Amino acid sequence: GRFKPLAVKKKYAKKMNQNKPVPYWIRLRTGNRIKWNEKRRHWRRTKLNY
Amino acid sequence: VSLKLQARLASSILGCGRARVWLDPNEAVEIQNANSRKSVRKLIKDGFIIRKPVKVHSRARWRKMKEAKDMGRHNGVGRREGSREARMPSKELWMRRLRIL
Amino acid sequence: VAVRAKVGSRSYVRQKQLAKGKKVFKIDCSIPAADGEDVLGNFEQFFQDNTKLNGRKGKLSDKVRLSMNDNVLTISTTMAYRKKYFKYLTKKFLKKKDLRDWIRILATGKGTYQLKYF
RNA sequence: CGGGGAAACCCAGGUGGAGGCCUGUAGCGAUGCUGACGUGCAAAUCGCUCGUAUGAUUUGGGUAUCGGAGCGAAAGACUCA
RNA sequence: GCAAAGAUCUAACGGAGAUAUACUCAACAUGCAACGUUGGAUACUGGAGCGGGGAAGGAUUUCGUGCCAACGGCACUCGUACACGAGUUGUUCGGAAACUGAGCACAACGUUAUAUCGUUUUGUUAGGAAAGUGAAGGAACUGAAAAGGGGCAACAGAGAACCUGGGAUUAUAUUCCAAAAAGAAAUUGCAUGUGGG
RNA sequence: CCAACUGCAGACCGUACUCAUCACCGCAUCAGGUCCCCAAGCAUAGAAUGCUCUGGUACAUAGAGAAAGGUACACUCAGGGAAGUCGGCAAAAUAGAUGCGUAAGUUCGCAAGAAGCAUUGGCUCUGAGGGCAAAAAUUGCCAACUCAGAACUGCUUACGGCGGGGAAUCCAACUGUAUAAUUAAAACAUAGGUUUGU
RNA sequence: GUGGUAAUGCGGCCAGGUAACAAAUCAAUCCUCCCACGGUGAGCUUUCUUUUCACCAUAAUCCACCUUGGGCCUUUUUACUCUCGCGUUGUUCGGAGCGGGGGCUCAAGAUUGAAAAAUGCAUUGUGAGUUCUGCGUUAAAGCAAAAACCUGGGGU
RNA sequence: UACGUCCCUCUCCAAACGAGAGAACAUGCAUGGGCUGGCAUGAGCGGCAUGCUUUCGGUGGGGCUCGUCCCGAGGCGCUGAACCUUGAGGCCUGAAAUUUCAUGCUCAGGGACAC
Ligand SMILES: [K+]
Ligand SMILES: [K+]
Ligand SMILES: [K+]
Ligand SMILES: [Mg+2]
Ligand SMILES: [Mg+2]
Ligand SMILES: [Mg+2]
Ligand SMILES: [Mg+2]
Ligand SMILES: [Mg+2]
Ligand SMILES: [Mg+2]
Ligand SMILES: [Mg+2]
Ligand SMILES: [Mg+2]
Ligand SMILES: [Mg+2]
Ligand SMILES: [Mg+2]
Ligand SMILES: [Mg+2]
Ligand SMILES: [Mg+2]
Ligand SMILES: [Mg+2]
Ligand SMILES: [Mg+2]
Ligand SMILES: [Mg+2]
Ligand SMILES: [Mg+2]
Ligand SMILES: [Mg+2]
Ligand SMILES: [Mg+2]
Ligand SMILES: [Mg+2]
Ligand SMILES: [Mg+2]
Ligand SMILES: [Mg+2]
Ligand SMILES: [Mg+2]
Ligand SMILES: [Mg+2]
Ligand SMILES: [Mg+2]
Ligand SMILES: [Mg+2]
Ligand SMILES: [Mg+2]
Ligand SMILES: [Mg+2]
Ligand SMILES: [Mg+2]
Ligand SMILES: [Mg+2]
Ligand SMILES: [Mg+2]
Ligand SMILES: [Mg+2]
Ligand SMILES: [Mg+2]
Ligand SMILES: [Mg+2]
Ligand SMILES: [Mg+2]
Ligand SMILES: [Mg+2]
Ligand SMILES: [Mg+2]
Ligand code: NA
Ligand code: NA
Ligand code: NA
Ligand code: NA
Ligand code: NA
Repeated sequence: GRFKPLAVKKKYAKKMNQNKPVPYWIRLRTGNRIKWNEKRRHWRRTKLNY
Repeated sequence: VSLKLQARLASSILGCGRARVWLDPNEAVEIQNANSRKSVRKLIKDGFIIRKPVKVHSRARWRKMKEAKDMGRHNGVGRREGSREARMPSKELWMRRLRIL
Repeated sequence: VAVRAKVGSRSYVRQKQLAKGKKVFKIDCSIPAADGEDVLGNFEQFFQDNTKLNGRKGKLSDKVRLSMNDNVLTISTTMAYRKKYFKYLTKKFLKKKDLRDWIRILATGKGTYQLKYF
């Protein structure tokens, strides 16, 4: 709904900002072990419940 | 070729449901070129998009039946389903008559 | 309403009449005749026959007068007629002649009509 | 308000809308089919049928009382399957 | 087995999704089945709505473009999927500043080996000295009277000055619009003049 | 002095979208559950039920297609009519409105819609029931539907929706409550009565 | 400060008031629906159809000031003399002042105009719903409070 | 190699699907017509008239206008009419008939086995 405390809104904003895939140049690096973000979140799979 | 965006914008602009918005089956490139509300307004001005009239719900049958009822038809014993007080409350008749007197 | 209606009374209907009569309705056929007609006489005959007065087709008396002056058509009556009625009669005419798909009719002003094209 | 009556009072017709009153929606329940389903739509649901529906009624939010305990119109019911 | 909630049909367009062929073979009998959009047809919801808005809950699912590996228990050219790029505008709307309620419990005091316990609105804390400033009077320094400390708890109670038009969006709007504010108001807090009796 | 102007300034946070047969909870886009506002036309007593303009939708895997045997918010059935069965379970049946009529029993309130009998269509008419104005017991204009009564004319008894009824026995006075997920009852509650402590 | 016989009109502290409150009935504001009439557009038109469908709108905030209902003033008050009168659909009311005449006041609406056509879309009358509002029975049930604000009583 | 068989196709005495009975340019199929049957008198129009029937016969309780012409359930006439009649699949193109069937579609069947 409309209401949320600004702090909850900021936590949700940070979670949105984190829900991004890995840049590919990260995969080109010398000792790289990461290929997928593995902490990706879909709003329908798992809840944050803020 | 999907004209969903243009149909949505036209429904918003014309103030009507989707069923009354008419998108010319010919002239589909010209409609697809319209990505803004301004260009959809221009399509509406050129006749490419038209608000269609509402469907007819006619009261003519009911008016004819109302004339018949006013002459006194269709209101006999076999016709009435509610109680007499439901059809004509006794309190309303009493209030009318006492106010008259 | 005040008096109960009868079916026999529906047999003959009487049309209300105004105070200062000679009310005029004009159709303007300038545009269709400007194009390529002997159809103004057709329209006048149609209005002389198929116009209803007191519920009867024809027999207008002095009350309803139809004249065709200068490529248009004037209708002058002392009865409470609606303009939409003569528009309805015109649309029936154009539905007979097959012109209705081509000739349209609009209120060019207060009391008059005009035949336009598409 | 009409009629009787010595009186006390009696006999009518209207008005008015009372009730943990009745029929019946929504709502709140859940009688029967011992129906459906019974590796289900569902770890209790579905259909028809059924109880009640101005009240000791139903419901949102807030608030108070718990594990040797709380709460209970009392079924050892319920206290996040 | 994928059977409740009645249902789709037709053409054109789009699409790799076709009218897809060894010989013979005119076409049937050798490329089936399925798509999204628009138009038309047919039907359903039937205002206690597969309508239009809110709380709780969710938190980008919204919007545009693109793309169909996986996911949408059939399918997809489609998607609440995936990728990229955007989007939420307030003196007056809701809250808070700023009310009280059922209640809560900081302080105080008491208790407890232990405060992580109790009391704390039946006008009201605490053996309990809990008030810190209107004034004056010669610019901020001094001080009367006033009994019962400080908070919190309602986004449906109390309270609260704005509302129409817009050709104004891809998506927000009683929030945006620019001097002809499309405009019309109301209301705070300070200051400036006119006038007062 | 301060009551009408006028001048400047009006800070913070929320605001997308959803609110559900796909956006919440139920491991899931689950026939379950989830508070509030606006709520149209005709039939009709109507927020019953059926159909419809506006808005919304054609989304639920589909195509072909008379095996048996199923399930059904699907029917019918000669003659008999509960002989079936533990038991009329299921189904059938009754039905609206109006007039008439209505027993035992009774706490006088009821029992009662007791039971029963009859009528309702369609058309064409007639009567009654009003408001405004200038023996006004009259003169004009006018609106909303109802109820009653006739003549004529039909029925294949024909949408939906809508009690079956009676005579008794046991128990509990009654309305309520109650084993979420096998028990709704005669159990609990209840008013009323009695006792106890103070 | 001031006018009206009056109802009432106008330019520290103390005590009241608003906030502030269950139900029904009957009238109802907007608004919704319907009907009548009249415009504008559309649809049907083999045949009929003076037809069928759609539309005809006016926000806040201000100025002026034609009804309904409540409270009240003043005046007549042999008003209730032996059937008192007034009034509701309804359970009433009156010398503790009914009714009539003339006024004061409050609450709902009207009407006039400013806004406002410069906007909007392609019209002016009736009947049914509708609780804003008006009218200030169950009870061994009698149906919150405070801030803030308002007015007076005293005093400057 | 050849006869041939099956699938595609068509019919229905068969039939859940296989299988069966059949046909293979065949009145085979399609559409008409007639028959046989079902229902019960269509739409439209009209009231002594250019209508119906073969000289006959031709409404309506009421109601409304100015004797006429209008509204009016229902009735009468044209009219045992209109419609339906083979389809999960009636008859007739081969007895006779006041009539007893007419038309048109097919234009080298295709495929696989036999091999
Ligand atoms: K969870
Ligand atoms: K079948
Ligand atoms: K059947
Ligand atoms: Mg949250
Ligand atoms: Mg009564
Ligand atoms: Mg009851
Ligand atoms: Mg069972
Ligand atoms: Mg036990
Ligand atoms: Mg299977
Ligand atoms: Mg429908
Ligand atoms: Mg809804
Ligand atoms: Mg799939
Ligand atoms: Mg995503
Ligand atoms: Mg408190
Ligand atoms: Mg608070
Ligand atoms: Mg606010
Ligand atoms: Mg929004
Ligand atoms: Mg909702
Ligand atoms: Mg209904
Ligand atoms: Mg309903
Ligand atoms: Mg679905
Ligand atoms: Mg399914
Ligand atoms: Mg039988
Ligand atoms: Mg029988
Ligand atoms: Mg037996
Ligand atoms: Mg036996
Ligand atoms: Mg039974
Ligand atoms: Mg008796
Ligand atoms: Mg009995
Ligand atoms: Mg009876
Ligand atoms: Mg009992
Ligand atoms: Mg008991
Ligand atoms: Mg007993
Ligand atoms: Mg009860
Ligand atoms: Mg009970
Ligand atoms: Mg149980
Ligand atoms: Mg008991
Ligand atoms: Mg077959
Ligand atoms: Mg022969
Ligand atoms: Na919400
Ligand atoms: Na009944
Ligand atoms: Na299936
Ligand atoms: Na983003
Ligand atoms: Na669901």
